[PDB]
Amino acid sequence: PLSAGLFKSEHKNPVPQCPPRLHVQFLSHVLWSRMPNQFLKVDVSRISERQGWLVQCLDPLQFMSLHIPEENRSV
Amino acid sequence: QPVQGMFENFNIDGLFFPVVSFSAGIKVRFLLGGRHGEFKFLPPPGYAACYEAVLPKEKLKVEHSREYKQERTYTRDLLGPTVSLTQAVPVDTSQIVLPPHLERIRERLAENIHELWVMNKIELGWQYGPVRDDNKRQHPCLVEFCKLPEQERNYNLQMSLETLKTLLALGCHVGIAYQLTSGYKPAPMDLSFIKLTPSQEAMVDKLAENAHNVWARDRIRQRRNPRLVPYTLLDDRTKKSNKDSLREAVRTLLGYGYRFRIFRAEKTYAVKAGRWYFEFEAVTAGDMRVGWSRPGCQPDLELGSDDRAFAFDGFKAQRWHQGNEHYGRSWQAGDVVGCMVDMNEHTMMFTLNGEILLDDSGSELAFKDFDVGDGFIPVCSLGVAQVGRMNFGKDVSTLKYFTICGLQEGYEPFAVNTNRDITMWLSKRLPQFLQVPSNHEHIEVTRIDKVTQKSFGSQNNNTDIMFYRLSMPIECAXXXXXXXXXXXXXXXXXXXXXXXXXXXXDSDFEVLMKTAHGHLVPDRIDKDKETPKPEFNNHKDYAQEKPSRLKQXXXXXXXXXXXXX
Repeated sequence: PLSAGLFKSEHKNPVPQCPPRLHVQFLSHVLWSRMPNQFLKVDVSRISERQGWLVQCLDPLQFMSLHIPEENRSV
Repeated sequence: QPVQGMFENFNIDGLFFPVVSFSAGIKVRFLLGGRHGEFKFLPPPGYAACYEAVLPKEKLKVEHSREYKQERTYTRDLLGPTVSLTQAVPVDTSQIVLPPHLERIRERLAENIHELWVMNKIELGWQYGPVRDDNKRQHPCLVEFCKLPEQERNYNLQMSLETLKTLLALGCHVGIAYQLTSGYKPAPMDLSFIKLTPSQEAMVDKLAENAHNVWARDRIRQRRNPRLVPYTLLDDRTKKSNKDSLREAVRTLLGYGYRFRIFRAEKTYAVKAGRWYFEFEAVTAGDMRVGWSRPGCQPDLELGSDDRAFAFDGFKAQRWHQGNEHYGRSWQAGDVVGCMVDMNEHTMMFTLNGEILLDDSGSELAFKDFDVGDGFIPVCSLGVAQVGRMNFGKDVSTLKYFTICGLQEGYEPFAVNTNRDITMWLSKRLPQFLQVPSNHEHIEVTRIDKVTQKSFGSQNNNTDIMFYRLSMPIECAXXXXXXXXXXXXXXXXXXXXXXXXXXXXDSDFEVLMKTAHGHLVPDRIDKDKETPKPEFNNHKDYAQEKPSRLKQXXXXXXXXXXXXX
């Protein structure tokens, strides 16, 4: 029945209140990304054969990703 | 056998390409034609392939679509933004009238081109005859201008007029200032004597460009030809052939006399005491700055603009702070520069290939009497088409100019007492959504509270578009999902109803006036309702609900769509 009454815990509240989480966010550019200290280390062909363009990578690599659900974003 | 799935109605704009994504434990083989690969099946009727899509005279190589995705040592070519590379029309000729005082000159140039073209055939020794063919070595245009009809005269003068018109249109007006044959004597004048000026050389070059442009625009209707590719990408042999062939005309004519990216170390490695030194190698010589920035620097402003960064540039040979002052000299392609910071006596120095830089006052140190604050981080900034390599130490065998300068004075590298390499924090390109800060200009958002509102407020001199968005989105899974935009008068607007399990986040893209009070209000009539209440000058502002979409530009159409079948 309401905007704020659909993405919160309760839904039977027909009063239009604004929780402190509802704050406007602008598409900004002041941000920093982190470069991993270990990439996948993939070699493609190193022979460049005539039977196709090869790529091969057997060494695995995993990382732990935090997930913000309210923003639906992984970091 | 094909699949039953297609991505119709998608954004046709953009440079598409084959791309594979693999995690680990994988052995994939792309298959093209020719020497690149080996076809195992047959292509669909008419569909070409990438071994033909590759540009002529170019080696086709596989490489990471994303970035310099090489698990290597510190010797990684860090590059900033890139140019378009022109990876994707003739000049207008007929827009000016034809003066009659040079119509005689134009006819004489037409007969010049005609005699040029028939002596082109006489070099091989063609014969006069009534039948038209190429392999038979015969040409019916051996007859002179008194007997040949006007239609063929017009079709031959087509070329001559086109060329002479483009010759006027380059910006310079053009006014007035044996051997055996069957009866034709082609010899207007001497040609090898006179020397053509480079101005008219470039003129005839741009003219050949124009001619091949119209020829290609006419030939694209008649598939994937090296001649079909524009003249600027043609082979140099045929280039020079056409260039000289069309320069003969002007030789005869003159004869008689008619987004930067900022990289840095991690902010936790801030230093406040001691002698620190780090190298920066620049492969190119474009716009590049290097120095030491405090742990508050902005990743979009130029390095060294505000007091939050102490930088130096080689493109202008000057140090970068609040203000600008000439300092040191510029570098070349493939140079190194070692930056030194002594925190105990608060000195900053730069050594270009061992030679320590010097300003006008004779002071070797760049900056003096700077507070320690909360530290200094090695930082660099690369503009368009730049290639750099940072070295915070940890490899003295590769620290070339470190044992030359600084080692004996008492300077040590940044990360030499270190077991694991630095994180190398860069400036990201995706413009994520950030909450409105309090210490920000031209963006002020209030909070009032009957109904609750979130009013806006701004003050500045430069206008632009913002992409405001709510914090928490609304999801629906897995029932009916329809988004209807209803105005105050009626619901006569665009209604989108396609969402299986998406999280549509409320948003408004607004243009910023001198006074903008447009806001969002959670209202209620029968269901969830948000009213984006605008004010005066509401004609280019949009208000809708969007999933994760992070693109900074200025448009309303082509918002990257798709429909699966």
